[PDB]
Amino acid sequence: REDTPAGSVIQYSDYEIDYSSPFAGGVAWIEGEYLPAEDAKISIFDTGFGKSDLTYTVAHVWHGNIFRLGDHLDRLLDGARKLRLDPGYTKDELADITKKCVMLSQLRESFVNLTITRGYGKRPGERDLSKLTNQVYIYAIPYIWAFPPEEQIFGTTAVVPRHVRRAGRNTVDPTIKNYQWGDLTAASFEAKDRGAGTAILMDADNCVAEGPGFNVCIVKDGKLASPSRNALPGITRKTVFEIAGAMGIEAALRDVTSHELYDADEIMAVTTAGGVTPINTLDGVPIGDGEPGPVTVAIRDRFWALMDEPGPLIEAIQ
Amino acid sequence: AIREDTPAGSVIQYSDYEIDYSSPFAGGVAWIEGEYLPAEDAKISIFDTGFGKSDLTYTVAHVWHGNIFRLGDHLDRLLDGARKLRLDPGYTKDELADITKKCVMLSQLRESFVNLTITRGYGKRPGERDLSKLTNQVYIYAIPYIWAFPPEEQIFGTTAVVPRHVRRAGRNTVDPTIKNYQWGDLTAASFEAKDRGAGTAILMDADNCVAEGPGFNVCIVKDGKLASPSRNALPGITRKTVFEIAGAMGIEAALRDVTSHELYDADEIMAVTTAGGVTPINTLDGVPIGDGEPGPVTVAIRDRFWALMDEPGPLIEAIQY
Amino acid sequence: IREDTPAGSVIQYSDYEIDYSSPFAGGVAWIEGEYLPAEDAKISIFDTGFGKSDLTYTVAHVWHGNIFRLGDHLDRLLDGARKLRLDPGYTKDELADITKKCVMLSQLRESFVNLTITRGYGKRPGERDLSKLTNQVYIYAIPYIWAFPPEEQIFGTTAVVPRHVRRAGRNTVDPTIKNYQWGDLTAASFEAKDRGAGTAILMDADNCVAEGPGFNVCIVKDGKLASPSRNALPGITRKTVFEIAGAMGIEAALRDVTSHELYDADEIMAVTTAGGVTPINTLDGVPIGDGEPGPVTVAIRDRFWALMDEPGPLIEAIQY
Amino acid sequence: AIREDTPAGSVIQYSDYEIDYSSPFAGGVAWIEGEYLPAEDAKISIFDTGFGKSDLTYTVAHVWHGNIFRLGDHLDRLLDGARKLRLDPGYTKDELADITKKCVMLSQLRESFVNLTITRGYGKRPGERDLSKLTNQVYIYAIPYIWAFPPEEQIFGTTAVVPRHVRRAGRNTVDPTIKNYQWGDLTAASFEAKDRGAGTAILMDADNCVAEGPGFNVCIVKDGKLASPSRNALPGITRKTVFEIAGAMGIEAALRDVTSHELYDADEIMAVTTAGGVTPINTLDGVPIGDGEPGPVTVAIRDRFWALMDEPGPLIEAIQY
Repeated sequence: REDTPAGSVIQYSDYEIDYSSPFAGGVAWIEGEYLPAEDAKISIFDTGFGKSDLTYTVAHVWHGNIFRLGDHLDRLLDGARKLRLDPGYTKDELADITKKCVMLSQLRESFVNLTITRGYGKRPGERDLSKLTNQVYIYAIPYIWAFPPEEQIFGTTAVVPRHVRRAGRNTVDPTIKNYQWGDLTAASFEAKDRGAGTAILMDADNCVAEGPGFNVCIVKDGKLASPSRNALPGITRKTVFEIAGAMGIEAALRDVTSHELYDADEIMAVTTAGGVTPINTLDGVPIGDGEPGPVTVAIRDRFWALMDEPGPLIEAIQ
Repeated sequence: AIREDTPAGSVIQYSDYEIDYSSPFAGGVAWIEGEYLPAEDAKISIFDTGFGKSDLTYTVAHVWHGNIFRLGDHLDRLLDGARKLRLDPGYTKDELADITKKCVMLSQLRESFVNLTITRGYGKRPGERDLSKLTNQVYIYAIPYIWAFPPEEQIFGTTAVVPRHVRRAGRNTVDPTIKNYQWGDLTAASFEAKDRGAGTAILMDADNCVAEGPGFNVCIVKDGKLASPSRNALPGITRKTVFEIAGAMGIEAALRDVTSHELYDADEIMAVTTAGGVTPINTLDGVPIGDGEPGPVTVAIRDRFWALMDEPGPLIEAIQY
Repeated sequence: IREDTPAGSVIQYSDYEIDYSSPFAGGVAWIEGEYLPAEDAKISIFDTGFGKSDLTYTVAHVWHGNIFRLGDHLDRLLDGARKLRLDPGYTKDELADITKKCVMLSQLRESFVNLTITRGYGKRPGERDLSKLTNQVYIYAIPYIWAFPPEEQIFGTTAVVPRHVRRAGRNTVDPTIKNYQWGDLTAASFEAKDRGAGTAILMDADNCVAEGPGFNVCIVKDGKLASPSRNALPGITRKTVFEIAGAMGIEAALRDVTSHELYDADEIMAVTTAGGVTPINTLDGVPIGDGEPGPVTVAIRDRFWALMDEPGPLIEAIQY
Repeated sequence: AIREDTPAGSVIQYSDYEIDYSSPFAGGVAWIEGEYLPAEDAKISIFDTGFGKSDLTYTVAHVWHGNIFRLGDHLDRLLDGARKLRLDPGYTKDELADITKKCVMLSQLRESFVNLTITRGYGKRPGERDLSKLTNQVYIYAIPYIWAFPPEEQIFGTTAVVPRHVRRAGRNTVDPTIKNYQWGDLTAASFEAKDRGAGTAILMDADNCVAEGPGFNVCIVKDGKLASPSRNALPGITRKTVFEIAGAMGIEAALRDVTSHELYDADEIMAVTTAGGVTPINTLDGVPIGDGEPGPVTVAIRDRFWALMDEPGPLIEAIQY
């Protein structure tokens, strides 16, 4: 755990881990073996390294509840299929290994990763895709924040990069979650150099794409919009649209132009790693009053209440 | 296997020799977290952000008849990319040279694919957020020779398509001017080439200018002058060598935009990379270039390239086995 | 003027005689508030609609003496004018009245009708200050222009995806506002003609379908229709096609259509004011379906032509 | 109408002369369908596909102190672009030169903006579709001098922004390497620069490389070397002149990609164009370039460029009035 704002909707669990188990605090599952995370190593010759030839997903565990594991496995497996990767495990088999990683970890708040790689052959530097055995790697480790708890509650700041744009769907395709962060990293660097929390990247046509590890939603005239084309089909975004529909807020996946981002009444980053993050400022200009907007507060607070409501989560049997 | 067939009497012949397999380094070495290891033992932390974020750069050098080719030039390119990415190898050029050559020496390979990678690395604990807290890692390996195109295709040529569905990432995205493992577009291009029954793909950039192929630079010949893309392409050391050879032969060679029209109107196309050298491209979208057979400039430059690997000079250093 | 159309096809010109005693007979232009015979129609070389192509326009057709969806065209024309910061200085109902008088005076029952709004010119040639330019409205009704010959409307045309050209994106020369800036379209048409094809289907920056030289592209896949949403003119023919599809129980979506989905389509059609709905039989020489007009394309095209003879809100008969 | 204020003692000064208005050509001449007309009277067919399709190319030459600048180069670039578009002017270079110089003479203007346009034209029928059936048209005019930037800004400099919402059309769309009237992107950029209270816009291409501005090339100076975009930009005659001027001063000048990083980090930025020459850019996105005053290479190149309008030589030719 770490500090969250007092009385805010984000609070870690009160519990102590039994460290007599060497799995305590973090677990990896690799080449069919459960390992302490600090022991988790892969072949340097996995073409998931050499070619970043792989897809992944991340799911969070909050108050011992893993959130939308099924929706996560469905997007993982659909992406795997598109890349011609084969986990060699069923959805239900991967669910049980994931859940057992969390259980061994004893973590009630956990960042959880499933990665499917093209893998390695019998020989180092085997090139025939046909001779490479695809690898599944899973791990469960302490909760990770794209933005700190206090920014979740009080908001962060963004810039649109001067020097970077998002890779297009016809290049390094962002519609399949991948580890190819060349643009996303350069954009994070540009945001830190300019003293800003994060970056919102544009596509080739000056429509919003996404940010380094999150989707973007804007609110204008009480209506929500998130980019349809050059962005990951996020599960936090999916959750946010379900929330909005329940609240009677119109929510469209469509092209959001550069004009629309700069003219927004609210902007938010949505992601598995910390949920809903208000963006108070864009290029050093406040959005609305420069404090988290009211649709972003309502959806963020609703998001975190979901994590204690039996329904679309499952308690880890710790 | 330390060897495979090459066309009999061609300019491509592996070395005749025997590896002493009592040594456990025999046939492949990796240098990981300061330790020499048999290639097959070689593992990195899954929490290296060179995996999780492909936050790294690298170079590939080849060894042919016991000679490492242009190691100086590959360490210059590697460390300049590393500096642009704000990576620090924590080793000097001269130190990385010695560690590379000891990998080859220990492997006993006379023909070798050599990789130097520099990753952003990991922190004290897994998924460290703060970049300032990640320790950059360098990995080096020397394994048996890898061919971007088979020996047979080096001599008889390959075929190529321009993808219907794919383009090269631009320098303002995942920047191709810094060697990287971010191959999403290159893997896609390769699949589309394979589905279309072709040897390979030649990717266009956003402006319908030639970029490069999956693991190689493209050079064209038109009316006896040679050209290769300047923008959305790795500054290849093979391409640098090709330009030097053209220059010596009195052939004009230019780094400039090659338009889609220029690719399609070319008298010769060739692929050039460390991993196999100079590959003639006979056809493009099922239309013969020249006569459908390797071009005269391609052949002369390729044969000179392979002659370079046996000539005492500044481009090669003999591994002291 | 009229043209051979296939015998018994849904496309037939009117049978009628023009009175060539009137100098307006066969083609009218409305320029600087004066009605002229098409052939006398001239604009200042110094109109920045020329030297900058700083303008928007629309095209409506007249078929069997009925002008089709003039209100929709005026709405799109004026919506674009406002986004280019142009002022026609005439209301919708005024332009509607001028347009209908152009056709009446032409006596054409089958007509290509242009409305252009340019930034215009100042008191001097070469005026710099955009604010000192008087915006111009130009309107003509001339004989019917075919984006594809009547024969091709009935029996289909052939398409290529250009090797050398892409559609200008919405952040450059914006295709979502009808314009005369055809550099890409003209390039794409030359490449199609050089490759012996009927026309070109252009991609955008991301390998999504944009549109063709003067038309929207619709695909059919597994009985469902789709048409690009981003780098494409919001076509009024496309709009009719969607309305028809809806009434037929055919699902129809404005969305991204990938290069994949174009090459894998069960049907491809072009849709434009200048000739309606054209089957695309072949793409880069490969048959689409059986290489003859697809079933959904035929049903929708034949419906589209029937709309031009049915009393109702989409047509208005010209009072000759 | 024929002169406006220039800064006193500046290198930019209009000529002292009186025009005889007993000529109907005095102060503006157009040549349209083989007839000389007063500018005021110059009209084209609304059915010219140079209008309805902007299917055309053109060039602009300036006259200064009764001298027309590089008319030969302008005719070469015009005719090259017309052949690329499969336009045929129906006149030779020397015939176009004779008519151009005769427009300037009938104008009586010593300072003049001179436009040659070649259009695809019209057929016998309004709205002919077959390009084979269209008669290519030539339109030439000579009107009073036109300033992309006012004289004051030529001497004391202007301010630029990079657009937030607009990019230059690439060479594979509406090609900027062939001078054209298709200003959709450039007009939107000017409107964004005006809304942002800035002198002008410098547009980027798809790869975040500098393209050009609305009606001008961009040059940057860095560590005393000059660079100007090679790809998505008109090969400008002013830029050509600046590069010749740069070389005669011992300043290195490259046509190459200028990244977004190079533009923002420039020691000097200048706009170069036929309509007013070399304009210093003092500020980019409100950030001063150098000391926020015209740069030393900018000033030296500009002052030399205006001296070229008086020196007898191959760059200028006296109009016989």
